[PDB]
Amino acid sequence: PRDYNPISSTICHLTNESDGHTTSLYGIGFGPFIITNKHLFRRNNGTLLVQSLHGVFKVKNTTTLQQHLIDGRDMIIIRMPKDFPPFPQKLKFREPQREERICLVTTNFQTKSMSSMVSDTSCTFPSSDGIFWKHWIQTKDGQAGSPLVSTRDGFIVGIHSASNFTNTNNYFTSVPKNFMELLTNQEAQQWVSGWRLNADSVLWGGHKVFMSKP
Amino acid sequence: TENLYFQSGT
Repeated sequence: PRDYNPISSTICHLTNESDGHTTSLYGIGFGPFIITNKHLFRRNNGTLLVQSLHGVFKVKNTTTLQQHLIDGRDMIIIRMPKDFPPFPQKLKFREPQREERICLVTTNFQTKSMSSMVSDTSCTFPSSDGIFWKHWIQTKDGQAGSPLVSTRDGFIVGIHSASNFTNTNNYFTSVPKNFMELLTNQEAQQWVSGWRLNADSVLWGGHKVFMSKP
Repeated sequence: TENLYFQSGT
């Protein structure tokens, strides 16, 4: 059986606290970066609580956090502060392929305990563009950002993003082409900051997506 | 395509 701990051990729980509101979800640590959902920044005027197996790190001002936005996708790369303990760089990413067999790798943090698991294997296919890919692995609210991994080679091919109103269809955001290069080539990095959304609804990958279930 | 909602937490 494949060992997914090398993946689950890099998962971080993120809590964006701004203007009296909070958005919480998961991310994937890699070197000085944290890969996570773009909607984490529905707001960007507060603090970012980052929890991983290394401990709890808090960013005091999110507005100065350097970010790399992935065109058209619910994915963003965050460059953590210089004094943020770096994650390993063994993780592998790639675009989902036709006939991918996938599983969801998750991690959960409690006050006196913690746990991680890998779901059973299931199938998936592109929704229109391929920005979002449909899947049916059970996902609870709050698990956005959790990695979807290929059963074939252990590569991460996307991060969970959303579900339809009846939770019968789930959707993950696919890793874009040349993603690995993006992580290991500063020249390919487009660092910006202060970016935030202004609406409770967005139109990405051919779907209208709300920040929360109406 | 059906409308969706991000499964981020509170």
